[PDB]
Amino acid sequence: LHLIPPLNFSMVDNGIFRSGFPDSANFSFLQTLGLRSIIYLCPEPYPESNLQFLKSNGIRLFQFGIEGNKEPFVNIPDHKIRMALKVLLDEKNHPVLIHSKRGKHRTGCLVGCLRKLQKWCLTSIFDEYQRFAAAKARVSDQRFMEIFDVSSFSH
Ligand SMILES: O=[P-]([O-])[O-]
Repeated sequence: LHLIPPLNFSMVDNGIFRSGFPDSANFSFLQTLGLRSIIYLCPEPYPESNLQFLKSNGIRLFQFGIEGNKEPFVNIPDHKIRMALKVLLDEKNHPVLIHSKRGKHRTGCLVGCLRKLQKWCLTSIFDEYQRFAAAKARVSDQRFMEIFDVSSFSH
């Protein structure tokens, strides 16, 4: 028993995964997914370890750096989530891993906005968000999803 999925790893949909920050102990597991892309939601530069992994596996890195904030001073930037959604919705980029640091807040908001585009009721989106965020669930993340306007992605 030798494969180690990254922190808070899950399959979201066909070709879409979510996690926290992968380390070298997770690389043999991530190889089994045949990733084409990573959507990385933190502003910090990617470590050399991770860069060598992407190069060796032909994985494209999309970075939309969202600053970590604490409640009640959270300000999730709409523009970054929408740039990440544009990448996520293009099947040419699949399989894709979405990750942040913990895979709960930034990752949770992006997945919740995908669920809204997939026409899930808000209570079902919030339930999935809360399952990953657990004791760190933020009302501000769920409020962001509540008011997210799908109009410009509806097509
Ligand atoms: O690192 P994250 O849970 O936004």
